[PDB]
Amino acid sequence: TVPQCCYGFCIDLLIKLARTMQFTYEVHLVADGKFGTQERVQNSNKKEWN
Amino acid sequence: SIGIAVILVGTSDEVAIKDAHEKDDFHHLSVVPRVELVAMNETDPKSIITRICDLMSDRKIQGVVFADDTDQEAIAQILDFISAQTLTPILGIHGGSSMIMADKDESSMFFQFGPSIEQQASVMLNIMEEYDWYIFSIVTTYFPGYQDFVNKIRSTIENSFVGWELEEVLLLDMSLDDGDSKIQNQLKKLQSPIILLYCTKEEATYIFEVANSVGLTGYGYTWIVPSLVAGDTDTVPSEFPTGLISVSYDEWDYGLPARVRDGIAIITTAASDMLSEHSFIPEPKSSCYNTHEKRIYQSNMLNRYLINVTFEGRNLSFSEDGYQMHPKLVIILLNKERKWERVGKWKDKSLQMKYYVWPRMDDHLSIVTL
Amino acid sequence: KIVNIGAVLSTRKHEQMFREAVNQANKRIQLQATSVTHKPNAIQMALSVCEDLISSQVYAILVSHPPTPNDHFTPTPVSYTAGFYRIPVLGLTTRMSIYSDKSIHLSFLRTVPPYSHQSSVWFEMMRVYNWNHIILLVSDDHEGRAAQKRLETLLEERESKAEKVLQFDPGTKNVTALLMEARELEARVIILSASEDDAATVYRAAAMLDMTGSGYVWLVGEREISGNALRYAPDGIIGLQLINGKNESAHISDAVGVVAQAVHELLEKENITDPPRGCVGNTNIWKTGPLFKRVLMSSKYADGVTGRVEFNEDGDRKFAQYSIMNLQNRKLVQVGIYNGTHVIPNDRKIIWPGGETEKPRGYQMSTRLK
Ligand SMILES: *[C@@H]1O[C@H](CO)[C@@H](O)[C@H](O)[C@H]1NC(C)=O
Repeated sequence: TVPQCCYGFCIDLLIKLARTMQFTYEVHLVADGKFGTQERVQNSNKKEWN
Repeated sequence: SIGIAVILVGTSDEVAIKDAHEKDDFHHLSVVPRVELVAMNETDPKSIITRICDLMSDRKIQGVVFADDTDQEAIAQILDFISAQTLTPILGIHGGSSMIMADKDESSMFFQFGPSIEQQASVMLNIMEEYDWYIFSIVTTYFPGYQDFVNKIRSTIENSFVGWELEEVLLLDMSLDDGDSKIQNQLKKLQSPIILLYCTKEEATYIFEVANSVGLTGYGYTWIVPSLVAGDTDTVPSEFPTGLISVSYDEWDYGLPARVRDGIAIITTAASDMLSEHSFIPEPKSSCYNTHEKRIYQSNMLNRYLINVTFEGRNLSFSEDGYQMHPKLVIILLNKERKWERVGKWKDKSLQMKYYVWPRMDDHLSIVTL
Repeated sequence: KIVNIGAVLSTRKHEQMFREAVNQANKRIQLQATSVTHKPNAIQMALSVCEDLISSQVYAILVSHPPTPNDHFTPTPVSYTAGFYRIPVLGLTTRMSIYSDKSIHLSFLRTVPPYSHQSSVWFEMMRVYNWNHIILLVSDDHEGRAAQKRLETLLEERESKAEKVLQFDPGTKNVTALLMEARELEARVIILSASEDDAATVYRAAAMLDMTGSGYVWLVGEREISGNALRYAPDGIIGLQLINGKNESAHISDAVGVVAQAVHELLEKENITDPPRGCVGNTNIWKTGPLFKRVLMSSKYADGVTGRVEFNEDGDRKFAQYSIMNLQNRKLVQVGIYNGTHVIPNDRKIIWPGGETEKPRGYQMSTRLK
């Protein structure tokens, strides 16, 4: 991982939420770059999200 | 110079086994194994305990292969009990010792010849897509492995491009008193033409009789059962519906003489490859009594290597659960004169049937198109 | 008719007490007593069970823990040997959770509940002290898995998941990394389930990481209090104690009282056959024992010397009594009583870890998000 810069519609909405709700945040990018679905892994009964 | 014992139960061609024992070429590995053919009745667990105790205390036995001819199920659990308590490796090649158990103990030292429940379910699912039987239902009782069986099909058919349709699953209990009326009432809800069963012989006969009381065992219904339902081909309860389909371990052309040689080869090669590399071999104080302090020398390395062997162009690697992981299976069918007929053979996920269309045993029409 | 019963004990005084109990119960159908001692190995246990089962042809066997601390491996041979012929066995002082599996042990009942059942004491303490954020720290064993599974099933009723579950390998000497992760969480209430030797390793690391000060709450079990755990244990830890789990004499009397109730109701039924006295001879399953266990489990004992005795549909004791203990100034003082369904504290006061006298919030809301 390397540091990068982020901005856009969602970034400045988070800034508005933080100021009103009085919290401090750290942000990072998703590792695999996927939104998320439920799959099965290595022949197991469990089912886990990615 | 490892002592290997051979145990037979009941009547058997011992002379044939002795003649076929000296049919392997093991000159490329320092084994010089010992063979001890002992025979005894099926008296009880205590006789078995005494037999292995006396044999082990007799002359430095390092391994055992166990054969049988009965249909007992708890014998596998008993042999697993001895296997866990004393670190001697034993193998179950035939009879009731080949029946699968609930699970093996963590410290147990036991391996069996035969497929697991998951592999049997995978095999019997292939039979249903050879002939396009996409409508089925599952009925089973309380047995050590019932959940895994239904879980296997539920996992397999949920992610498929084929159109699978499952119509309810039954988990009826046969141990209830006066629950036979409820069992019969709930058996009427079945509508699919294909039924999968997971039981044992006695309750299989009970369920077959109850269903025949309802009558859905006659023309448009087909039943598939695993290997342990039939158990032995020679005896038929005569309440089994005609046309029953069952999977079974290949015994017609896989003679008992080959199994003993295969097990001896596995044990010898495992001991040799473990002896040569590690420069060590376990020869414990061969006494059956007073084994509380016998655990001084760990023998898990032998267990670690017993699951990967090969010889004479064959794969005999076991699994972590203690099953063959690569068996040879056959499919048997019940015809008019009560007997099992060999229909198809299964090997390496590949099915090979002797027919192209299932014989029917009217409102069934032919259709032509272009 | 005359029907005798058997038992497995290891004490001369216990044998005398059993003789007195059977003589007293004779005044309540004539029933005798047959008991033997314990052997230093399991195969001797199995052979002695089968030999003495043949001698007396008993219908049930009573088994208690030996003077051995673990009391885990010792009951196993008796269960298998009895189970093979399908004869009920009553367990008195066993706490391991392996014996609660019906598949492995077909015929086994409990006089006291298993170690894993002491998680409803924990569920009630969370409801009375409005605690909604907890950390579950368990070991990777069959004991830990059942305790985890019970807690998640109980918590799922309110739809309130546990914050996090952390698993450590049994018999480890380094848990610093696991404890570091738990220190960066919202909850401040820690539930621990391990063995006495293993628990002491966790306690030393917790005190080094300053996780035993103010604002922290520890809920442990019976094993985490006994043994050498008290040598390394911060003050304010709340433990549990079974009311009469260490009194084998009390269990013997009431166990006889409930089996004698069943033997009166067993001979008053049709198609009753004596279980075979042929240890060596018979390999068949006695028809009596599937029906016998059904009535025995439902045989609700009206009153006894250790409280009401009942059984769930697992062969386990119901409505047990627990004492909520507390460690202050290196000495444990009892604080409350749980009669199966509710918690009633006494006039004594509770000292929480760190020396404060006030229920803690058990929560620390974080103002930094990811
Ligand atoms: C158990 O505790 C409850 C607390 O509400 C009490 O009502 C009850 O009488 C106690 N005893 C029994 C036998 O339930």
